[PDB]
Amino acid sequence: KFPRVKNWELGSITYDTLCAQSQQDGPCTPRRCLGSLVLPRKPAEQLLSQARDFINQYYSSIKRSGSQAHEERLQEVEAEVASTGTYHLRESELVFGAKQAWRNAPRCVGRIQWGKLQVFDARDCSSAQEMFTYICNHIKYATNRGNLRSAITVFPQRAPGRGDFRIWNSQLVRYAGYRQQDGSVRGDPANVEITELCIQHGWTPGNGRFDVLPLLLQAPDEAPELFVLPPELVLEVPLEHPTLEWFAALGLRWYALPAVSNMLLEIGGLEFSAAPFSGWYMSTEIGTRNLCDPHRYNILEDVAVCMDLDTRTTSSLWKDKAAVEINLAVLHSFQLAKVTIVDHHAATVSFMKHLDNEQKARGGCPADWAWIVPPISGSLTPVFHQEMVNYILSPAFRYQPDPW
Amino acid sequence: GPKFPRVKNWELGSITYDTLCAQSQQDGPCTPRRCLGSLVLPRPAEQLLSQARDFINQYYSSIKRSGSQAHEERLQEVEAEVASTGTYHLRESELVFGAKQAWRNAPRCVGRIQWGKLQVFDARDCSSAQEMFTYICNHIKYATNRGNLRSAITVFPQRAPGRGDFRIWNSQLVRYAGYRQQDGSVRGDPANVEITELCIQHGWTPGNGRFDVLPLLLQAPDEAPELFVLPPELVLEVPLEHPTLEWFAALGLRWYALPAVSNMLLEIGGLEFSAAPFSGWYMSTEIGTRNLCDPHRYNILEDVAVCMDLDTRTTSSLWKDKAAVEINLAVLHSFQLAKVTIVDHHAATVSFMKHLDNEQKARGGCPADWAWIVPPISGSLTPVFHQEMVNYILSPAFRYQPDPW
Ligand code: HEM
Ligand code: HEM
Ligand SMILES: Cc1cc(N)nc(COC[C@@H]2C[C@@H](OCc3cc(C)cc(N)n3)CN2)c1
Ligand SMILES: Cc1cc(N)nc(COC[C@@H]2C[C@@H](OCc3cc(C)cc(N)n3)CN2)c1
Ligand SMILES: C[C@H](O)[C@H](O)[C@H]1CNc2nc(N)[nH]c(=O)c2N1
Ligand SMILES: C[C@H](O)[C@H](O)[C@H]1CNc2nc(N)[nH]c(=O)c2N1
Ligand SMILES: [Zn+2]
Repeated sequence: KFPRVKNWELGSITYDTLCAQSQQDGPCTPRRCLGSLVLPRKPAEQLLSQARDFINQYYSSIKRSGSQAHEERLQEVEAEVASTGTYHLRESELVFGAKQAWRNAPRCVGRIQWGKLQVFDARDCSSAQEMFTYICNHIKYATNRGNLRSAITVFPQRAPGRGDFRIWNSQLVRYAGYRQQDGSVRGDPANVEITELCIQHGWTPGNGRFDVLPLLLQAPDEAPELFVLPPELVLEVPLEHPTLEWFAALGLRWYALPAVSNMLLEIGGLEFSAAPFSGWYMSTEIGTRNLCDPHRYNILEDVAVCMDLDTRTTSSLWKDKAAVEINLAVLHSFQLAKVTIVDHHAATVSFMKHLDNEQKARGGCPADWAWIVPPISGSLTPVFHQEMVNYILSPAFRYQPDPW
Repeated sequence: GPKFPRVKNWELGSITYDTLCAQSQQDGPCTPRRCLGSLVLPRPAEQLLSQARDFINQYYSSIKRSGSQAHEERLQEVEAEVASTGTYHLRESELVFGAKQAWRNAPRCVGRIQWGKLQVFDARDCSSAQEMFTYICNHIKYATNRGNLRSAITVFPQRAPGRGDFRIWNSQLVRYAGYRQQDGSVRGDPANVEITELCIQHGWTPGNGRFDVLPLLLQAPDEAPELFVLPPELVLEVPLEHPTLEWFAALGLRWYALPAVSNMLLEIGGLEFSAAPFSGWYMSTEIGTRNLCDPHRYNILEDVAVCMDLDTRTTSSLWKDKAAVEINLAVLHSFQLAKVTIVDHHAATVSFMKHLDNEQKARGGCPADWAWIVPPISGSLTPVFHQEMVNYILSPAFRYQPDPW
């Protein structure tokens, strides 16, 4: 019933009682574990239950649980669903759901910050045009000249009649990927499809490796519309190396703001199909995955040749050496440009602190080991040695289909 | 789609479905409500017979004589034997087959491309702790082969009704002492603190180095275990040096050549081999990253970063990453120089991808534990980081088993 959970470095044991609050099945069965899969294979009575449970969550969180205001709020929601099929959240309830969805996210190592989230209410949005204004204000706020501040902006919820509000881009800042005659890619290979969708809805493309993409924003049942982000709003960091001089000449750079924009926010049964959120980068996201993945910018080889390493054989560990400097370069450059970054040691240490905090607060913390453990130097970080239970709690961020 | 797990590689964009998982006869620890895949250890006449029949079925499949007269006579032979004894016995070639299949089935092993090349020593005639020792010594000699390492397993008698087990108390054939100090620290390998203390309690005269090879504690049925010292010439060790950091040799770090797991249970067709030590060759990250750099193992990262002159006061210098890479290069360099088989985490994972593809064609999938397959340094620099994996238990298997004491 309740899983024993051991840290292998310290020999300490806890018991997860929180997982008993899960009400959504993940992918695993007793016959086989599917925990390393990235995606899943994927009614008034049931909306009422999710809503009840979430309002309960809310009033508990403000300690007014059971009181008059709590009863009256449960009545409003019920009366509203029975009549209309749906309901709406109060701004304060929303703010709480957003924080909580972040707190519940098993794949996020940055959760120590969960209580500090600026929530922009954009539920009074009726056009791609308005979406764009809200998106620009979010970016300005979040960026704050390099002093990054966590933020979410919440667009109008999904409804029975109509199409969704959608940001088509997976992130608010993305570099173009250009498919070439010879089938190779200029720019970021991850963004091939979105680059092409932009061109098709009328974008004049560049030809660089680091061209910031426009936004395709979709108001309900309408064609998506194209919006260019003003260049001065997209803070970028040119990459250099503390001791390696040539490195700067590789012309590498990355943007400051990691802002997820294709994920669905679910609160109390209500669904928010456009609810972009941002914090700040952990350097291994840029240094290791975005620049070193073979199906990304794939720069290892370039770098190692520049370092004059023996590229001929795996056992010289040239890949491990190059990766280490590229990560160092990212940290150096962000520090130099006074933009917020966290290294993977600092981040995982504070994740451990968060795990402890959550054990005392809620009796557990849903966590996805494969995603929490950094993509270089796993066992050198404390999370490697930590056993973790993965389950789904609501409020949640979920994946959702692409709108095309 | 088919109703079998869809499995994706996010580097190459390629897709497969694991149908082999259908053959699983045993529940792991996960449920629809929570995944427990990161946990290291999560918590009879008719049962035996049906496990047996299934294994015999596998054997006869594997020789392409499935449904034959020799198949139905073997089945009949097996049930007769249980009917009159409560147990049964494997033919020689059956044990060979099932030992290989147990390796083949091991979700945590990245070295499985090698699974068809296992020397199987049959030691089911063994009858004393002294004889266990001779067998083990022969195993080590053969497996070691002056540094040209060869995979091997030695199989001692299976569990019997009421009669006591054969047990190797040590967790590996080669293990370094861990001495608990008066200041509360540990000299040597802290992983081996309990076994060192049991060795002394059973009459071993301990040393006081960081790298004292432990003696073997060997248990024959219903007997207290007996102590045997390995002759130093049988235990091949590699002194560690670095190709360019001249001072690294001065640290006096060393590791042994032969990784030989001695405390796991080999289960075949319901039969349980409580002593069945097996060995291969190391992947370099086991030594240089885990055994040397784990904070609860040798913990040498700081010391090495100091020697390298790194800024150890700030996480953001990546001093931990830089030192681990060098310790890892030193392991590879030194094994190479000493002509002792070893494989780096790149070569190994590449070959595990080849193995996945072979197994896809051969069996329709491959049970694999992603957290153990991905190496503990440079994870996403290896092709297996990007490969989804399905984890499940197939038999024959190696399982963990309660410590004999
Ligand atoms: C405050 C600084 C933060 C840091 C350092 C951080 C760190 C990370 C990292 C490293 C990942 C894995 C990313 C990847 O591999 O692509 C991640 C995932 C995630 N984070 Fe954060 N995070 C932060 C803030 C936030 C915020 C503000 C939210 C939402 C309000 C959030 C929600 C999520 C979610 C839902 C995922 C899973 C994404 C997915 O499934 O693709 N994080 N976080
Ligand atoms: C041929 C060279 C081999 C290599 C490079 C290799 C590689 C590995 C590695 C790196 C591990 C993880 C070790 C750890 O983190 O504790 C492992 C685990 C394992 N291997 Fe191998 N292996 C090899 C041969 C073998 C052989 C010959 C067998 C048995 C016949 C075997 C069976 C196992 C089992 C059962 C595990 C899991 C052990 C556990 O859960 O503690 N491997 N293998
Ligand atoms: C808030 C935040 C902070 C921070 N430091 N980093 C992030 C990174 O965002 C995570 C994104 C979400 C994931 O993308 C969604 C996705 C899923 C799948 C299956 C495919 C695909 N192309 N894209 C992969 N990385 C987000
Ligand atoms: C055969 C082989 C080759 C190779 N390159 N590497 C290996 C590594 O062996 C795996 C080790 C031994 C295992 O010990 C398991 C164990 C230990 C203890 C103290 C108790 C227990 N129940 N089970 C875990 N990791 C084995
Ligand atoms: C296939 C595997 O699950 C996939 O590569 C995962 C592994 N761990 C990850 N971890 C993080 N943080 N982000 C990722 O994109 C991935 N990818
Ligand atoms: C908690 C976690 O499961 C544990 O640290 C695992 C992670 N992956 C591993 N992988 C291997 N190969 N060996 C190990 O000992 C571990 N330890
Ligand atoms: Zn699972």
